[PDB]
Amino acid sequence: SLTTSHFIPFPREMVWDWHTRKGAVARLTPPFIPLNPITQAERLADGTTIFSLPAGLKWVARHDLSGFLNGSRFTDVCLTAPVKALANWRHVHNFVDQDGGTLITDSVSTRLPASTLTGMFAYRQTQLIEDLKFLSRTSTLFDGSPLTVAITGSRGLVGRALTAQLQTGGHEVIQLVRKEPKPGKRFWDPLNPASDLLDGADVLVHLAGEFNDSHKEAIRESRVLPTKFLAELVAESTQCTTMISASAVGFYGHDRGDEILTEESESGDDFLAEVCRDWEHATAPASDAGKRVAFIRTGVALSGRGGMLPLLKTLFSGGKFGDGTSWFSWIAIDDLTDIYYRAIVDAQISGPINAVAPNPVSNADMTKILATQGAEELALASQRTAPAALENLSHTFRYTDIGAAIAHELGYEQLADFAQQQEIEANLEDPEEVEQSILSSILNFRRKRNDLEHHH
Repeated sequence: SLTTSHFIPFPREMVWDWHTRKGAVARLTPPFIPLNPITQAERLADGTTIFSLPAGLKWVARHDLSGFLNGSRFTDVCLTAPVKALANWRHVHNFVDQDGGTLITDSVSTRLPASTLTGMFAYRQTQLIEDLKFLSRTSTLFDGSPLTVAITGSRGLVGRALTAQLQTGGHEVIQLVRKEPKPGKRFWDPLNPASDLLDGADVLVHLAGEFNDSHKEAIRESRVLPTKFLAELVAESTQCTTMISASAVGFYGHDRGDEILTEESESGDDFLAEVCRDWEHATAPASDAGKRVAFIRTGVALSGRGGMLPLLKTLFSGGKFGDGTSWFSWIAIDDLTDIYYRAIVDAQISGPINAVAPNPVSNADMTKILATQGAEELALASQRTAPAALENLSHTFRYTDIGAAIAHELGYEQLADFAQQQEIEANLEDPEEVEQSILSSILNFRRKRNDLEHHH
């Protein structure tokens, strides 16, 4: 079906290690395919992983012992066919040393045409490399010892991605959940949190939550009071050093025209701004007790699997809103979790942080780009936000341009092997055949690299 290789500029021991951790499967699952891992296979050698599919269906993936070599290879297999496309699936993941880094070869046996798998693999490759680079940059910011991080909203869009990232980084997550707690998780009653809710945690990340003054009480009860009660627990804890609390660019108001909004800019003048001021001020007990507090004023998070992006993408099955001059304050979901992750470990981060890409765009421009349930009214907001505080810290963003963020999230990226990509833009394999395909793919990579070396 498809064999293709990509180089990762990190030691094979580190790269392999990353794949063995909780969260790794979630990180590499493409957001633009309605598949989501609901369980964690203990080990790469054997053991099964359950994926949710649409319409209550499920995919049961299994690691194949016969396709395992410690530190070099693991293999995913499916024996049952929830859908024809996802059946008779055999995915070999091969890792070799390559100039001090790692050369990964993926070989999937399946009747799906290679053209069907290009997007999936481009995502797996970019996501892996960006994740490892992020961890590497971040290692410069702290001692690198694992932390324990309590998280609310750990099941939501951002929380689930952040949780998986922390776990692949070797940190421990204590999920504070509002219902159906699993072992090792803790029940969180927002209006009456347990005295011992934060025990064992070094950091609290408060993400829980999803504009007329008619909503005031409802918001006070869901956002403001729970935030305060958590802040008090942070205050009371000797081990909890830090509260990273979700906020929103809505702090600046829904509409500031062409004014460039920085963490220095005043709060807005509408009810949205008031809600956000109160939401942030509810953390006061934590900072009063001398703990580190930051407010992650988030733009609109762009994700292939939820939130506004898929809704927008659909509204082109619409058109520019009014002037088209409304400023769309956006951030790629991976950049948002990077910012949370950094805030957790980097003591330089405190106070308000604009978690937005460096480049906000006009409604008119967003409209063009999307061609080349609340979504329809996004253009009613206009927030020309700048991530000034992050830029001042020399933060690296994965996606500075919205076109590049969208390509990543909706699956329009190219295979690392550009030539192969180009060729595909023009049958199952048995084990013996698979070995040959893999060896050949490795040889191809090396022949090209050697040629490149000679050309300088």
